[PDB]
Amino acid sequence: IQSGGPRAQIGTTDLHIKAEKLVARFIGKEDALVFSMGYGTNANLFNAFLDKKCLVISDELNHTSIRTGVRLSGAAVRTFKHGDMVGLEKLIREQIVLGQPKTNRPWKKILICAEGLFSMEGTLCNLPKLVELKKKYKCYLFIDEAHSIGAMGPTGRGVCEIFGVDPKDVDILMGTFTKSFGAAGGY
Amino acid sequence: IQSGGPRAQIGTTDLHIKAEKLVARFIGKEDALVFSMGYGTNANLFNAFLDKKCLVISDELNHTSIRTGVRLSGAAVRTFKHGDMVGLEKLIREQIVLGQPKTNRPWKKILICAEGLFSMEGTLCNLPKLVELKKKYKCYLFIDEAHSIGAMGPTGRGVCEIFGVDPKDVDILMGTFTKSFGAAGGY
Amino acid sequence: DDPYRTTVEIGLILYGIIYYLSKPQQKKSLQAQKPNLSPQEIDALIEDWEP
Repeated sequence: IQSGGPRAQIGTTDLHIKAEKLVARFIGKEDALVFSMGYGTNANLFNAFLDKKCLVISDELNHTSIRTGVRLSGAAVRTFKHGDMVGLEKLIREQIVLGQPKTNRPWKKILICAEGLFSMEGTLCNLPKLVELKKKYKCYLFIDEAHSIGAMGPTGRGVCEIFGVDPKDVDILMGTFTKSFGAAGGY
Repeated sequence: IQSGGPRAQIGTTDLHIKAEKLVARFIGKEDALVFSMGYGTNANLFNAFLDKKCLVISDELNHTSIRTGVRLSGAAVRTFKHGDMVGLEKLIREQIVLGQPKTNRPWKKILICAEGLFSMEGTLCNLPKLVELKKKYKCYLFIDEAHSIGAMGPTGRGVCEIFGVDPKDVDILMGTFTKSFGAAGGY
Repeated sequence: DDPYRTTVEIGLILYGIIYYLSKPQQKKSLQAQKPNLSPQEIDALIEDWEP
């Protein structure tokens, strides 16, 4: 039951590599990573590649872990109303036009954070419109799906299966094993 | 007495290259070019490397040929008072901060145009201060010296000789042969 | 009435004084255009610019 320590020095076994490969094949991506906790995963994911000069556009009903991760990252935050896509497009256009605050220089990058299925409302997000907008305006997409990775879909692949969207359009896919698979952790 | 045509298909002789090398050695640069007229030289020089997104900072008492060349180029123009360097530094700082009009994006480049000796006033320009400013703020320098290339200096080299400034600091040096050498043309 | 003529002069003098007390302003203003800046911040913009 004991583990050696941090994975960078000791604590990696063949079971870990097997699990990562199996998850990557199951989801349909090319490579993946496995973590022991989901809240920590979200709270520590964002600061690795985001900076003060970037912009994050997110919904108003996201989980607390995403909010904590964005707070730790230090980037600018803009929010849009739940279920409004005209407002989202207007916000994206405006933010591209204006630029950075007080200097009006262009942003280095823009990231869109959304959630697959919302537990408090039980509603789905419109993924094809987000894919179309990110293709048109050259933006990146991040999808949070912990309630829909195993319980929804014709075969249980996730939100990308019911809509028929190719998995290669979305940049980062994340989920947790707690809800449906009976074990704790995330990927 | 007859020539062939434009100096790209026929009309170049060994005398042309000899004059090229002689002028280049006399001035102190590495290479040069010789033209048949000076007004045309100034009126056609600027549009080759300047564009709508660049900025030109020039004195208020420049010759007409420079004004025509800058008008044909299409870049933005800012002017400073004669003999004031505090105003010049303030203008450079403000223009660097503000950026392009109506978009506030940074300029692609900045160029400084001045004259070696002014015929209407008979006064010299303070070259060392210009060199210091261009080194500190990363700007480019253009010097027009047709009245001072052969008549001034301990040996007649120009304005760069009386001040002791190395010729490599200035970017582009121009002059005409009409005033002192008894023949028409420019370089 | 006579006080009306004096009131005209008073109204002219008041406007003259008001215009005299005002400060110059131009459309092509200085750095104070945005301004939302401080001396420490401006140096960062100057150093960040690359040609």
